Amino acid sequence: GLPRRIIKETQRLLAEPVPGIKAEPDESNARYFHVVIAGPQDSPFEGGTFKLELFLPEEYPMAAPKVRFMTKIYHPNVDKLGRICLDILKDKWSPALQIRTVLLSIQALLSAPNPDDPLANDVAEQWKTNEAQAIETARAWTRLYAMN
Amino acid sequence: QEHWALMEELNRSKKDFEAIIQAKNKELEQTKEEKEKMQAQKEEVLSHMNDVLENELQCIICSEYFIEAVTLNCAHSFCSYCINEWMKRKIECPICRKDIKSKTYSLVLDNCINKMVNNLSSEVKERRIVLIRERKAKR
Amino acid sequence: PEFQEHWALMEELNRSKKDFEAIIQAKNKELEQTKEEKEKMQAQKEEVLSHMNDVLENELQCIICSEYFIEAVTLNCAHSFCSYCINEWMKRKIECPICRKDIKSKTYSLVLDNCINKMVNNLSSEVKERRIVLIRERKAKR
Amino acid sequence: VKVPRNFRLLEELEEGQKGVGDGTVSWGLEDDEDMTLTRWTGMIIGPPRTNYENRIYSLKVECGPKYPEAPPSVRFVTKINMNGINNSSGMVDARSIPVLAKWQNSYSIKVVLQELRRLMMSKENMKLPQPPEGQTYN
Ligand SMILES: [Zn+2]
Ligand SMILES: [Zn+2]
Ligand SMILES: [Zn+2]
Ligand SMILES: [Zn+2]
Repeated sequence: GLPRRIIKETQRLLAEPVPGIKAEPDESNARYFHVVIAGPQDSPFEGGTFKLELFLPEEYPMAAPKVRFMTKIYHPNVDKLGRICLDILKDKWSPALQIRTVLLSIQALLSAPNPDDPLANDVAEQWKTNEAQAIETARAWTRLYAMN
Repeated sequence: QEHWALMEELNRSKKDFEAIIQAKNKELEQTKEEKEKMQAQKEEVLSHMNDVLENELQCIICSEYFIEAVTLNCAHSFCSYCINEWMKRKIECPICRKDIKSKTYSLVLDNCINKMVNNLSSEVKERRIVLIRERKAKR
Repeated sequence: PEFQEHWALMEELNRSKKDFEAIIQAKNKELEQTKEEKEKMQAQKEEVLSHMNDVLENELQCIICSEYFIEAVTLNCAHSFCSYCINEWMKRKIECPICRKDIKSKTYSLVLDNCINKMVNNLSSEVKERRIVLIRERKAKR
Repeated sequence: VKVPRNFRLLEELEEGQKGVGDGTVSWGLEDDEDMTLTRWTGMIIGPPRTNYENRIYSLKVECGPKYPEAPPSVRFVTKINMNGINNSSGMVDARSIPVLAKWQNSYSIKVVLQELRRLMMSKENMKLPQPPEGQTYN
């Protein structure tokens, strides 16, 4: 079956759940996880719940986990298809990081957006020039898409 | 009168036998206590063995006890297989991200792991043998 | 009549004595079995002890100073030594003490140091304090 | 190790944008905000020396919940006379197109489009008289 590490992390997720984050294994794919992240406190996403999916590739942990939002969200570092701009998912990935580090980092990205990112949306531009409006729109989208 | 004397002697012998039996029972109880103590002692060395096992010798990449342990210039260690795979993508320590300048096999780590694992269950010993074979096939 | 009565009583006493003897024999057999079990337990215990005293003494002890490695360094030839010990050696010779291959590299080993600290932590406070003294003594040297 | 539907489709999205081969087939998301990655636009350049030549065919490719374990649904938007394609609706009959009838989870939108283009070169298709260029089904 799975490498010991994947077994280790998978059962650590069930036994020791990350605060504000649910992560359940898929019913058919032992490397596939359905994640729900609670909107971080004092964020415009607070009160919302956001679906994410996580996949552990063959070459994991040499290769980074794959993660994507499945809930529409207004955020400079999440695009229209839910793809996440996070450097530890590409550039700064190392086998010591683990799954829950990624998940907490994603949560932290919600808590503190990075509009100044080079490969940022277009939402970023609104976030840079009119941060107040962007934050209200983030809250608007949370109401619209992340409350059910 | 002679019969009475014989009966008295028999009674005395019976009493002596009873005393001997009691002494034997006490000895048996002491032996049982010693056995229990030995069992407790046997239980502890296994904990002292599972100490290095889980906590010190595991490769951070694969979470297995190191298989052909190698130590980098930055003083961190990994399985030879794991670091060799990592270095196909990044020439930096997975732990501290320092540039890798040297990779050195460690006989002491390997011998310590091999010697300790040899005392654990068949299941644990066999998994290691399988992993070595699998990694070998990979090579 | 008290004659045959006395004789009957004597016979009963003899039977009781025989029963007691049989019980004693059974107890002795049980004791022997217990002793055998204890011996087996001791044998089972022994292997771990031997493994520990060729763990700690043969893999963990520096060949130069006969102490558990202090600041373990591993050479290109895969042998390890205390940092202090191998540096003093290298002022005089550039061949591994153990295999005599020319020394080409040294690296410290966090895993070996951490493993040793954990192992030594389970030893007597004499052994633990001796190690503390050497660490500081070879630090003063540094 | 099976790659989940959504991550496989992300792969196909990236491949579509990078393009493959000679660009005679292409594919992309129909709706660039469709996080379900379900509805795709397919494009086939009609192959030379057939009655399909010099025509661009647009298709709709639907990747359902069980994709790629299960084949996608395919229909031509551009009108085409071709065996296996319903003449009035453009719907591709899976049973009549080998890549769909004998679907494997190693296949992809790319493979489906390349197969349809290959089948356009078949003896029984290449000579079929075609409807006027530019017509589409409803
Ligand atoms: Zn490893
Ligand atoms: Zn390092
Ligand atoms: Zn030494
Ligand atoms: Zn040597």
